[PDB]
Amino acid sequence: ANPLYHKHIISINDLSRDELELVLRTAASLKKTPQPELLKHKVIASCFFEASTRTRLSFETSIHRLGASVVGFSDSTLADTMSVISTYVDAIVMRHPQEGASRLAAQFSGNVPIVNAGDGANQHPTQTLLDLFTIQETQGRLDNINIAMVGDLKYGRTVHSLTQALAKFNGNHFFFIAPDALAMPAYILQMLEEKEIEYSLHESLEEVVPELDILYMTRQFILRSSDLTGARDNLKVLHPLPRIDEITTDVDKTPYAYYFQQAGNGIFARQALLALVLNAEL
Amino acid sequence: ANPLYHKHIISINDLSRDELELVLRTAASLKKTPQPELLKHKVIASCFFEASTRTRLSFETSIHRLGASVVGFSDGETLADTMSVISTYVDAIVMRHPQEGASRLAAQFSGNVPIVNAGDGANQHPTQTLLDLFTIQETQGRLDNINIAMVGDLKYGRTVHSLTQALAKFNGNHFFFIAPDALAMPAYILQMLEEKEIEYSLHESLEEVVPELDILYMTRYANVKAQFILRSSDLTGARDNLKVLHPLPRIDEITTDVDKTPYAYYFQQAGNGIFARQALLALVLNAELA
Amino acid sequence: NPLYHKHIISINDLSRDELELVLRTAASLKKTPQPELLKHKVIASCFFEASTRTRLSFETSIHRLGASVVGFSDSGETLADTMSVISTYVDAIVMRHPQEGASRLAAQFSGNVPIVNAGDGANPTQTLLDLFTIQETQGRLDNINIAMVGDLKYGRTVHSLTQALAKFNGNHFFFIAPDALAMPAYILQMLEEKEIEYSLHESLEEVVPELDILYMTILRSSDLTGARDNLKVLHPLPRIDEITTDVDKTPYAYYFQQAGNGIFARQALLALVLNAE
Repeated sequence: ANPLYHKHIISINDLSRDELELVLRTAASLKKTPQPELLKHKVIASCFFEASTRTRLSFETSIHRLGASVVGFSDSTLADTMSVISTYVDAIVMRHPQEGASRLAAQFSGNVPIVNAGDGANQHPTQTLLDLFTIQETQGRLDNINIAMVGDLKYGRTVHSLTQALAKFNGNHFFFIAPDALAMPAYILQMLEEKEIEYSLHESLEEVVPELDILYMTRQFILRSSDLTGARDNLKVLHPLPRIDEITTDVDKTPYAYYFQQAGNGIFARQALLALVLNAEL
Repeated sequence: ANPLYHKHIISINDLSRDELELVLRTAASLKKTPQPELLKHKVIASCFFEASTRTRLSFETSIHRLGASVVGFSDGETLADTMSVISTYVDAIVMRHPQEGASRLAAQFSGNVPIVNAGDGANQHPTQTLLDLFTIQETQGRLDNINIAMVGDLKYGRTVHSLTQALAKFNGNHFFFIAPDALAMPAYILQMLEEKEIEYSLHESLEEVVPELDILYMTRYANVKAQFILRSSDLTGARDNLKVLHPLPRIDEITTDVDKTPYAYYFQQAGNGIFARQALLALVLNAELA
Repeated sequence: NPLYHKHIISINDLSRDELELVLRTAASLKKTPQPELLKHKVIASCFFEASTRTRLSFETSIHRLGASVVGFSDSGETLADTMSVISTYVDAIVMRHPQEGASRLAAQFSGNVPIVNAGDGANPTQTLLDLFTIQETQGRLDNINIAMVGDLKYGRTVHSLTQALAKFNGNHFFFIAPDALAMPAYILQMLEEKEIEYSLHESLEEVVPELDILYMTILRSSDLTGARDNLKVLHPLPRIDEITTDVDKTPYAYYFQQAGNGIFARQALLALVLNAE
């Protein structure tokens, strides 16, 4: 069996480097050549105790694209609830407001795997996976990358996980651009230091745009098209979404915008995971 | 190569008479011979930004009847941005929004992922008009030479206006407008009818014209309800072919005793939404349709 | 088949023969699934009142037969007009509504589209799941010794299951409930008229050795010390304190399997309603 078979996917950290690369190869394959019947006859529950239209739609589309059916709730004793649901369905995609809830479901779901679509505000494994997949797709690699992370690096959910994931690769250089009150926390700088991974701090984008392979904008530090003069041809601008004012609309039609394509990649990342946890061979 | 392939469907007034007849011929064909695998392997987003259960269920049913999957929501970020993301996911988008205009939204997207307007901020609801048209055509055999009355609020319901505009692309139609003064069909509609030399007349009551009607279209205050409600007694002296239509819901405009008459066709009309909406989805997503 | 295009308003309206057909069908679908039986069918799931467990079970059942689902999970136009419209869209309607008699009202306006009642007002298809489970495990629905424990007064679950089992032969009911929560006199009257044996008790041990089935609605594993080998403990759920978690460990534990059996019992109902054979 592939190593993820009937494995609960709760945290991105619970995947080894080998496991990430597997998911990513699988996602690339599915994007290139769809398998509309891979999960035929499977029924997957979409349990969004917490509403999250964007993530739910992505997961449901992923499930349908693999030929499986979806039953669920789009908004709201868990132990027993999951002990019952798990008697009906082949997998459970869960989103819940309290961190630890997905793991709890997992303690009771038996051989039915739980795929976490978000557990509290920080743990979002498929967001990290789609971020990684997008960097891989656009740059051809996850090593030797110049990546900037801009905005709120203190309460930025997706950005801590992303940094930790990329830190497992070789030769990356992180450029952290944030207000002092919202700097990337110390424990993250600490691990980068201990892994001998290069990072640098800058007051703004202007000065480092020429160096970047990826500009990751978090939810003055607003990005506008004018700021992208001198960019590398391979530069991609990412944002986990939604954006409000941090990326002006004029960026959208430059060759560097890739936030919508990045969201679109969520389908492949999520299909790959569903495929791997439900099919022993692949 | 069909003219609606990879085209957004936003306002019914954007379709020519030829395009309207294509949609209707396609709807009639799907009513007679379903094609449950036509959109096999397609995923269609059902994006309802306000609850609109009847219209949403009709669209989702239509999608399934063609063999496609449905993803959606049945009830901040710009709408453009929401659709930019969803457009990367799905093959087509059904969109209902109580505030935003479907026209502005659609102008920003190519029709490679067609957007079908299920009702927007400007009150454009093209598939309501299509199903009304299909219902007149299938019960009367034609969309020309129809005597049609529109009764109730003719000022503020856009769907009665769009139906009038669409019917005015055909010949020999006679419109009977029955409304209180405060709710008169607008002058912008009457001027168009005169320009085209389309006959219309105003009446204070339904009872004056029932005998000559082919279609009685009832629209969706104490005085107004009081004297414009339709009862089965009102239908004595009617043509055999008369059909009573209503976009729904009817609360008080049509008494339940009309439901058993041979003329009641508002539920069948609603059922015709399935074929009109299937036809549209079929046409925007398939170049060739045989 | 006798349930073809019939409305299923009440499991209690079904005869012994019809119950047995639903149960044979259920057993057949559990053993050998028919994932395309209802291919190209569209079924409405109209949950006016939310009931997540029941709705998910019905929707899963629908997808397991290859049919599509449209509907709503919760939610002035008459119910009559709403159903007059929905019945023009779909092939069958599963509905749950807070008004007593809603599904029967709906059935008056749905033409030839069958209505399956998932619960009107004071509510249940739970009785089918219960029957199927007893049959599956006990190999029969006749000569069964069954104990119902808890609140027998307001427990419409036990009422409908008692009514259902009373359609079978030689069943023996052991009613265990607080004095004030007694199985109502009108139910006992029905058993007495049918010459169906029942007995009243104050406690659950002391009867365990005689049971084929123990139906809960205060148990512990210690209580089933001298249980019969074929015994099964059942509970419709959602449980709270009635059954302890150490009973989940026991080998007579069958409430989750019972719950999982909803899929087959509900698929069976829908298959029979929508297919001649």
